[PDB]
Amino acid sequence: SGIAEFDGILDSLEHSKTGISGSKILKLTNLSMENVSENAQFVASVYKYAKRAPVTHKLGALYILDSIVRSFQDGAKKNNESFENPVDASFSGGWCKAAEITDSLVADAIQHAPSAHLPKILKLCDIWEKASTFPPEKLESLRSKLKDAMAL
Repeated sequence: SGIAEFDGILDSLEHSKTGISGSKILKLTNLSMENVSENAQFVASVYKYAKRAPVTHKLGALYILDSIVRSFQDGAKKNNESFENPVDASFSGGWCKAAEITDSLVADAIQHAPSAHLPKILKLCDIWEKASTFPPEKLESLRSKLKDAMAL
């Protein structure tokens, strides 16, 4: 459908108690896959939501990022598109842009999220490793930062 609907769902999630919604994650993912030429708008809207969201909501924003990045990656494989040489207006472009904001969103969640949410981000690294979503060097950096943040 569109970016206006996507931003409207993010607005509703911002006002929710937990920021975690399986139904909203699926709706947001469909809107981004139905509008791939506008992937810069959808990726930028997730970045803006994650950064402004309450501290309790950073994990839910990472679940949105997770679903969207893996869906662009699936689309790219289907269309024989490379992550190393992405088509900006197509699935590989979206996969590349979502990768570009991942470090910032994980770092922001490390700084603000309740400590209980931090092992849940380690679980995303495992999902990404299994799906080969991000290069191992990126995943090692994220894992190291999360392990450091979990204190002891």
